[PDB]
Amino acid sequence: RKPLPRCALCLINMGTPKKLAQFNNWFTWCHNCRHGGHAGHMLSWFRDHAECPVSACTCKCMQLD
Amino acid sequence: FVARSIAADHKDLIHDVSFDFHGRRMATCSSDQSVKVWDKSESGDWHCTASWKTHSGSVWRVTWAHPEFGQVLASCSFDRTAAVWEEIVSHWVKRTTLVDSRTSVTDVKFAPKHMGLMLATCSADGIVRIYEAPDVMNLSQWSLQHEISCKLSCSCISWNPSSSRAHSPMIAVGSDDSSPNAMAKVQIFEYNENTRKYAKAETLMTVTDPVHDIAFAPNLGRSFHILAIATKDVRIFTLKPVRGPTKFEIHIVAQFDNHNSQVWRVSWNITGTVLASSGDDGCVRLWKANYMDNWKCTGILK
Amino acid sequence: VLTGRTMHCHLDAPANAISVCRDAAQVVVAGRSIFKIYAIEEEQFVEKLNLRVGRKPSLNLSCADVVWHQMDENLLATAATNGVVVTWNLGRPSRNKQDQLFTEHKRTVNKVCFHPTEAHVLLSGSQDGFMKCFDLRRKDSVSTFSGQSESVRDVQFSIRDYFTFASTFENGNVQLWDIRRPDRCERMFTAHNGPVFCCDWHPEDRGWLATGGRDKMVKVWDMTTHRAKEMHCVQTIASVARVKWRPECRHHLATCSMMVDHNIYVWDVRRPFVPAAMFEEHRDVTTGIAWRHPHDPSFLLSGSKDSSLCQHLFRDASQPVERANPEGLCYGLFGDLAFAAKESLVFAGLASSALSVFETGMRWFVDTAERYALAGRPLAELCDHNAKVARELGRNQVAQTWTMLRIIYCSPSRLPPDFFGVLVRDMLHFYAEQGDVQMAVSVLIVLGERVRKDIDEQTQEHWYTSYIDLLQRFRLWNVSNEVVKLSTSRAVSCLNQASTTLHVNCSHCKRPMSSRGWVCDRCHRCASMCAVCHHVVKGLFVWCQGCSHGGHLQHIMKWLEGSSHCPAGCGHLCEYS
Ligand SMILES: [Zn+2]
Ligand SMILES: [Zn+2]
Ligand SMILES: [Zn+2]
Ligand SMILES: [Zn+2]
Ligand SMILES: [Zn+2]
Ligand SMILES: [Zn+2]
Ligand SMILES: [Zn+2]
Repeated sequence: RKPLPRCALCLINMGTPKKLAQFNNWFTWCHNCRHGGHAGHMLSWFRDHAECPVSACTCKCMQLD
Repeated sequence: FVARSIAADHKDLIHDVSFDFHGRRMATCSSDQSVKVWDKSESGDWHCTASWKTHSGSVWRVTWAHPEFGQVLASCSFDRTAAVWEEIVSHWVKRTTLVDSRTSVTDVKFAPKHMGLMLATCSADGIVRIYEAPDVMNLSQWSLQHEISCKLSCSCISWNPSSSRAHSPMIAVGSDDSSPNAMAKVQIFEYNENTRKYAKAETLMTVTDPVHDIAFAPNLGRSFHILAIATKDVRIFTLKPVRGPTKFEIHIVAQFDNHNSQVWRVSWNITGTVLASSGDDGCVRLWKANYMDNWKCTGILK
Repeated sequence: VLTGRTMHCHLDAPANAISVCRDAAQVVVAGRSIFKIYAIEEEQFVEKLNLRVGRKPSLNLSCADVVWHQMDENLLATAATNGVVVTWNLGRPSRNKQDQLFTEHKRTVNKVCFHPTEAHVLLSGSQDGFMKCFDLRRKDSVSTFSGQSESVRDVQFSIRDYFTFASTFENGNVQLWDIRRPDRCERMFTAHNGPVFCCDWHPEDRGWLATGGRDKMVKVWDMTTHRAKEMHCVQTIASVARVKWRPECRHHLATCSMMVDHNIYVWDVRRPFVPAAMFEEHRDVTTGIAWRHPHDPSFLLSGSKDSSLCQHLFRDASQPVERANPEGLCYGLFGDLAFAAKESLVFAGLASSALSVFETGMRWFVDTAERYALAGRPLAELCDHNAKVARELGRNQVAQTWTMLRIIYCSPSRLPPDFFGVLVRDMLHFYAEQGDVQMAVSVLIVLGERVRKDIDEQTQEHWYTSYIDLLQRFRLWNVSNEVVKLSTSRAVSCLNQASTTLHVNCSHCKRPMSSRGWVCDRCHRCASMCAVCHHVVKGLFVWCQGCSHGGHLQHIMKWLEGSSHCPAGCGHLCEYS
């Protein structure tokens, strides 16, 4: 009964329980730097930019793959 | 403006309506001991997606919370209790119950997010309380730190939403007892970080009539605080800091009596520039200002 | 009619019951450790004759219920805890006015009753739950009655009838009896979810019976029809002990509580959610309440455990109805303004309201947020782009502001260098005062070190936090994170570095993998593989919390749009339905 990591964009902690669990609330993390976020938010952010949302990062966590 | 009347379907008078943080949901309470939650769709239809009995007496107010702590609500009622409700993965479950109250409970309001999950409650005997919840993931454990008495009988409370570091937490309370006396009816309580105790800061002694509702104004970058008080006429004050409890510089900026009745409720907008009053004539006015600090009118909307 | 004023007097011991005469001048009060009578006076009530004669206490001294006979003023009845019923004859010259002593009951006797017309009928029950009847002709009074339930609480005669009375039982059922047929039951039903503490009849109607329970409920029952029915449902803030009905008012009731609550409440059936009248004179628990006159709704008689007897007048009630705010208000983010008010201000025509969301204003905020340029170009083009963004929206002063900044700081026997700094600072402060925290932050970010060394550090945090909160209200996430990335203050930057790094594992060996790399240190396997493309995932990696299967962000999103099955083939309905 202790919090899980929080999204880097919406700043609200993750979690998952007629779709009771939509795709946009699934976990996601860059495998090279391990900076997580939601699904919808990250798919939104990584369209106009190319850099990790968390500050002081240098990874380009879409162009790697 | 335009009207979009909605069938609330309440057997008793509606006593409060409150909006959520994002502005998409809605909460209503009534003397029929029921609280309803309304959602809206892309088609602009307000439909109720929740209804349940919450107390054993008339329910006065209901307020929302920041959605960083989840979907949390609060309530106050005539049966001398206050409860906190939670939405879970879809009905609402009672999480706690505040019982320590000699007389009826009038108002309950939350606190700004930057200082945690706090609750303030006022009663009809004179005492006001401030609770807390140290673990934000265990909402069935509330502690009681402060307990302030304010002589007269309380009827309304309001926090200060200022998030500046230089502004100390401060809460203002006003009475609504109409006796043949002439005492002050609005008081301000600050909080000194050293003694770790709330204390009186200033009192507006120019108010000798009952007060029904008070409401601060969102700060959003200003260097002073603006307060609105609802009485036989609508009043607006301004307090500035100068340079122990802080001593302000109290002024006045408005005194309007375009209602020919007694004002009941006041409220501000999101930015903090337009007020919205409501009296016994059923007319909701709005009051803006100009660059010459003269407060004008902008609506007779009814 | 009866005349007087509200007044109180102090007794010596707490009282548990009270009774009054038909003359409405002397009140008789009984208790566990007190027994006396008082004569009511318009100036001040005075005692008439106490019943505590003789220093020797008895098992019948602790009287729980007292009743004044409705036929003769010389007869009084007492119910004791020792299962003994002691009648009193006021005409006896001796101080001990006892007339008949009777001790059939073993448990504590709860209630007693007098026949409205007959002068020799008394009906009492004990805590033993067996119902027993009485005769005052000194004949064979033994007609005891089979309750067949828990302990009896209250029994009252029907004034309209002659041989019918009510009986309530702690099991949760109310049984209506008859006295001509002592063999079989007439009427039985379940009234409350728990014990029933009172039951009264209608002084005018012949088919109205209201019973109160421990579940904070008072309901009215009708016996006219062949089936019992309920019309009224009045909710109280505490349990109800006994109910008295207002004479000459068919739609008024009076109730009192026994724990927690101490006030006296008056209710109307047509308004089952709000009280008609209520008094706060008493301090302790109100215990014995009765109407002074069977036709005068003016004066009320009441008593409590605080050893005092008080009288109240109807016009002196404190009215909460006259101190209730009838309307509500609330603003909104988009500009809407809900508003509800009493119907009459916009038997009774004012028992409702009408929600009315007065819709139709801040589209200049999100539009400017979505296209402002803050980094990625040198200063001149950044200023020009924002000037155009302001221009098309119609805001001119902002456009000249941006253009003057471009002029003020780009591409200059000249002006002194630090000439315009004060004006820049004042412009920022002025923009902050009006509440336009959107332009201040943008100018701060665009300029940077050329202005960051002139504004106090506690003000910048205020501006940044207010702007971020406003943006998060409208759900503009990318812009908010963009601000958090290039904030000028260290406090704002470290906002997104608070528990935003995950730790991963390897489901084969359960060991935790290191930070950089895609191979396992023990299995020598590739723990990250796409369930669809069967390649190595080095970048983003989606996941599921029901079966721990996932892969590339776009592959799973594309496949799962059509099918609702886990790609790995584990028969799990990922993302339910
Ligand atoms: Zn998110
Ligand atoms: Zn990375
Ligand atoms: Zn990263
Ligand atoms: Zn392994
Ligand atoms: Zn793949
Ligand atoms: Zn699976
Ligand atoms: Zn799954």
